[PDB]
Amino acid sequence: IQSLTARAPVWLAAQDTLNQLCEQSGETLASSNDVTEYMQQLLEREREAT
Amino acid sequence: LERDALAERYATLSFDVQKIQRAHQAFSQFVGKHLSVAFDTDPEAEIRE
Repeated sequence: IQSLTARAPVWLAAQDTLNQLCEQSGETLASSNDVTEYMQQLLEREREAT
Repeated sequence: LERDALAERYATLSFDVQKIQRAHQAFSQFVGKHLSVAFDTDPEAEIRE
């Protein structure tokens, strides 16, 4: 419980900003690997834009 | 003869562009597959302990 408690708000915070970040992007992020995929997509889009 | 050197320099520049592009693409792919555990702790030492 202590461990979970120590990790309780952090997880929630992790979700919270994530949601905002998930909302900041048109695509909704659902998985860590999906997050990495979106990130590398963003890198490629940035490279093409530059 | 003059344009020979121009072509050589252009070839070097084109190869450099290609190398940079290849490195960028490798890094992009890497991060796509790699960020999840990048710079994370070594399990081996922990398991030995």
